[PDB]
Amino acid sequence: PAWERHLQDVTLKEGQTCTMTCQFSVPNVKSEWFRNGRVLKPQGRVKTEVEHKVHKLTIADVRAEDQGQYTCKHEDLETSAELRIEAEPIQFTKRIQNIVVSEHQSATFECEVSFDDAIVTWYKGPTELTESQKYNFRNDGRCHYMTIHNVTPDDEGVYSVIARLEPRGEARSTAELKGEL
Repeated sequence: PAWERHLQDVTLKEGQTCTMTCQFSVPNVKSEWFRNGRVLKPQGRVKTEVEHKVHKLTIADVRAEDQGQYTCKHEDLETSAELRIEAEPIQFTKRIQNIVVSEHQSATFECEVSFDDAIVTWYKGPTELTESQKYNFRNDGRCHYMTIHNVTPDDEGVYSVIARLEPRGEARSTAELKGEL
């Protein structure tokens, strides 16, 4: 009975899944996991696992709120390390892109972001777009949408999107619309 590999230190940032690991001298024997000295209960955002000799914790999409000491135990024998994670700028994993659409039709702007509890807001030049029989919005968790109904000569111009949460580098991207003849 001994840890053959201690818990490893992990540097990351918000908006990423984190797995943290160690290894015991005995196959599949379950460990007691802890964080900030508290019992690390597997509950949706937090998970823990055991293998044929390794032991695991996974935080599905880390928050800066999840940083600190993590610990893994087996009766008398324990190991511990730190998770270090900054507030990154909330940014796009796909980014919005330019569109060419014929005037009778619709134009579907689309993007996707780093982190699961994100909010989105849509724009044309300085003006924010409200849902007004012309600009239609949807979310699919990490993914965001703006459908524009009709693409007139006036509907051309710079559009933008804002990805936003708490005040962590609120990222912004643009895309120009074009009318097809």
